[PDB]
Amino acid sequence: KFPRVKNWEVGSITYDTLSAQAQQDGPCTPRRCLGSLVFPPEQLLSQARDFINQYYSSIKRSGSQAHEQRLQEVEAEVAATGTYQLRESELVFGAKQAWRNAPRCVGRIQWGKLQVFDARDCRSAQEMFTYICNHIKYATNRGNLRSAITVFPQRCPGRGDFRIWNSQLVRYAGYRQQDGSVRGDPANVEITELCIQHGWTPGNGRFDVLPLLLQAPDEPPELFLLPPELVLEVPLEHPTLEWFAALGLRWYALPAVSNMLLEIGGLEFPAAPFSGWYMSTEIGTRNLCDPHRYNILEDVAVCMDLDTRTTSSLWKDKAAVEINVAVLHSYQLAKVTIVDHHAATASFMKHLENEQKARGGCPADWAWIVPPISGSLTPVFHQEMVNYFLSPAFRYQPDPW
Amino acid sequence: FPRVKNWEVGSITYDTLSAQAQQDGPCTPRRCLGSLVFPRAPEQLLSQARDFINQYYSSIKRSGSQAHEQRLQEVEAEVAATGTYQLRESELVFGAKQAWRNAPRCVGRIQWGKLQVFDARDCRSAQEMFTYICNHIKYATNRGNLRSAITVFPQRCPGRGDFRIWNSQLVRYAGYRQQDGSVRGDPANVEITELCIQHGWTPGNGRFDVLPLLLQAPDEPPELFLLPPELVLEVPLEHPTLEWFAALGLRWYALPAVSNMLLEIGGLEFPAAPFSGWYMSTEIGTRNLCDPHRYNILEDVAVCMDLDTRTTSSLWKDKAAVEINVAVLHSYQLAKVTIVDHHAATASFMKHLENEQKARGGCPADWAWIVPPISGSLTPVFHQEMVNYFLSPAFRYQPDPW
Ligand code: HEM
Ligand code: HEM
Ligand SMILES: Cc1cc(N)nc(CCc2cc(CCN)cc(F)c2F)c1
Ligand SMILES: Cc1cc(N)nc(CCc2cc(CCN)cc(F)c2F)c1
Ligand SMILES: C[C@H](O)[C@H](O)[C@H]1CNc2nc(N)[nH]c(=O)c2N1
Ligand SMILES: C[C@H](O)[C@H](O)[C@H]1CNc2nc(N)[nH]c(=O)c2N1
Ligand SMILES: [Cl-]
Ligand SMILES: [Cl-]
Ligand SMILES: [Gd]
Ligand SMILES: [Gd]
Ligand SMILES: [Zn+2]
Repeated sequence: KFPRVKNWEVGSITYDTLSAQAQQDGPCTPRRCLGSLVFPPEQLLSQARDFINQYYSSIKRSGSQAHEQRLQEVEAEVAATGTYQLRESELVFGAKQAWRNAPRCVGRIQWGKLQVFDARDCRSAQEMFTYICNHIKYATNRGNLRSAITVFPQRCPGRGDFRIWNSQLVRYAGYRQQDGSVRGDPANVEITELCIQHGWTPGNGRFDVLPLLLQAPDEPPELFLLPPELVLEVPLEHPTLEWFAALGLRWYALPAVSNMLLEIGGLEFPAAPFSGWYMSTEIGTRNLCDPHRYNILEDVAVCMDLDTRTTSSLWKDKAAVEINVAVLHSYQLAKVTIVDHHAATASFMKHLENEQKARGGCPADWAWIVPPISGSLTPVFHQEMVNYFLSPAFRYQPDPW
Repeated sequence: FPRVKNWEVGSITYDTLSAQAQQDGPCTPRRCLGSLVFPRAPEQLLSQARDFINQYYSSIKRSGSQAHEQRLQEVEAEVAATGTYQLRESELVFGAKQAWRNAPRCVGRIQWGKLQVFDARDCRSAQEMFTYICNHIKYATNRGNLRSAITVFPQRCPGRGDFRIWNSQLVRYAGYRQQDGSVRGDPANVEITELCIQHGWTPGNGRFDVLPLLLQAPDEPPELFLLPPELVLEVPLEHPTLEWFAALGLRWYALPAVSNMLLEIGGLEFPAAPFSGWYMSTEIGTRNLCDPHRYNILEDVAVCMDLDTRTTSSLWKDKAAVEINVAVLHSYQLAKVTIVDHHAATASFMKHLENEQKARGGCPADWAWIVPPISGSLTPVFHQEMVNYFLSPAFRYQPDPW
């Protein structure tokens, strides 16, 4: 009843004992597997107990002293208020642990080096904006990116909620026309039309950095223009394909997810923007080449004079590899931290070994860990993985409308 | 009723067919084991049989008809009398085709209805088994115009051993454990190679030595059978523009013919039912040739291409891999051997999914096996969510009979 997990490259076997702790249930049954699907009062005490018990085992402080103490304060805090506040070190530990537990994240070898800004004493979107702006400039750090999460006030009943309406802190606009097709990023068409609805002058171009829509409790969202010198971007060029620069492609330096809901010890923070640095395939494969994204694949292939007339020339494969090469090269020349999918997945294999010794396994979503190009050329492809929900966690949440 | 989105188009369907998944796999609400390579009594034989006959009679527009209950009645009487029952031939052809239709890890299922079923259930020995097999290889190879085929050897039955083909495929390359602990040839085939040797095969010492067949008649030791070289159509590998690539000496064979899986139809088990189609180029170019635990040529090709193999950010692995795949497609087209690239194959599979959504209300699909091992998000199946489940009839894995 402890899943046997095999690696088919080496032949090594481990058992995932950690899967036994799975709190929230995922989408699969003995009947059918939905692993490939993207989006599958005082029990607050039970989650808060366990998280505090985690915290203290993590500091070699199980069964002693402040463990028992802090158990009481949360007991009394919830008893009196129907909720509780996290000790600063726990909000930090919960942030680091939710990252550690993100099955779909391949960069979790870095989970232990995360900078937590505590924005829990926030009030008004004007405040978030400078909280977000500090994060952005801290995380960006002139291109030497540093993992950062800003945690805005936890949710409480009767009162509203802090939300960033954008999926990320940096998003490119997407506009329809007298023919429907999108100039710019089609993934952001909707938040782009929202930003315009809330009175933003639309740009003309394919890489217009959207403005932020920030939402203090029970107040309508407020447009915020991001300081352009705060938004570090990388114009894309290719080392040997001199014409690639002429395609005018750019991406931003900072992958900063601003629509997910941090959950620690039963507390839900609907606004907790976390950021790290990009793996190159995210930009060069998914963002630029997905058919419903910038969809530049055939354009690059035209410019490389590839045989787009037959699938078997592998023109798609060839052009995609060069786009990724241009992403990597451009980011490295701009001295912006980026990691290629080979380095990233090799570090994740190291992570799995760490976690096997540390916690006896690791929740990992195979479909999202394996890169979107050259999958079987990365060692994670040949690694069986167990996917399950551990707490604390980053969770998906409804669009705040 | 699982809702299933296509992220490239925005499509949404609900897989009503998953509710019919009888046998059960490895996942729970607690944890997903989707990525596991090997997930997994007269009355129960009766209900599998009953369901399959229901299926067969559905397919012939005769559900609930006279002949339907007669067959139901017949099967129960025969399970009562013999403990088992015999498929009619039209049922066997249907069950072989459904088994393919139901195989969740087959991206080539658009072709599931075009399948040549050879009825070898009268097979009597290993020697007759070999002859049926040679004719399978001959028919399917078809001088490089490959045709999908399956040969069904006698079903498992009380009193007698199983027919087994010990080889995992009809065409395998020898893998010799070396002097210095390495492998010469295909490392995936060390075990079967060792077995062949033990059973009297005089080994070679090349990298592409075609294996003899170990063929097991019931209650018999396996028997060694060499394949006539002229029956085994191979493809020397060259690259359309890298001319040094032909000097690698690389080959692959034309016919992918899986021979160690069990065919299950209405509760009956055929532990020997080899089946064959044609390759997708990634199976050869990416997996067979570049897997570190296989031929592992990626670095030697990238070195020959003068790629910068000292840094991973140069994407030398991706680049060498793509030209190995190019080489495979070119070489098979040049040799006039049927081959489908992963873009064509995944696009035809998208049509399979649509046909299957109209026909049955969904399609069992193992996303991690359907999505090709290079250029995954470049193919449409990447952005298609899928519901993986087990339908019968089915091809199942089975333990190696040694
Ligand atoms: C520092 C380097 C990091 C790298 C290279 C990295 C890489 C990735 C990649 C490639 C994904 C794929 C999921 C997708 O494409 O949507 C992912 C998912 C994810 N990562 Fe990481 N990440 C990093 C840092 C972080 C940090 C700091 C956090 C949180 C504290 C985090 C939390 C997550 C979460 C929640 C997901 C799932 C998001 C989703 O499924 O949409 N990551 N990561
Ligand atoms: C005609 C062209 C065909 C194509 C292009 C094709 C393609 C594929 C591919 C690429 C895989 C994954 C293989 C792997 O990585 O292990 C696969 C799996 C499979 N195919 Fe098909 N196939 C074809 C014909 C057939 C036929 C005729 C049958 C049976 C009647 C069949 C049954 C299966 C089964 C059972 C699997 C899963 C077994 C396994 O791969 O572990 N296929 N197919
Ligand atoms: C911190 C971080 C670093 C990184 N390198 N990458 C990510 C994932 C970014 C992301 C992308 C998409 C696009 C569709 N997958 C959806 C998300 F929800 C999401 F968080 C997050
Ligand atoms: C009929 C058929 C056609 C085709 N084009 N391909 C196959 C798959 C061959 C195969 C390969 C491997 C290697 C590891 N995946 C394991 C299997 F179980 C298997 F059946 C079968
Ligand atoms: C349907 C399929 O599961 C979906 O497209 C997933 C697959 N794997 C992924 N992996 C990453 N990293 N990002 C994604 O958006 C997806 N999409
Ligand atoms: C461990 C992992 O499941 C394993 O490497 C799988 C992944 N997906 C695959 N998909 C296909 N088509 N063929 C394979 O051999 C594999 N191998
Ligand atoms: Cl992104
Ligand atoms: Cl193969
Ligand atoms: Gd030109
Ligand atoms: Gd040349
Ligand atoms: Zn599952």
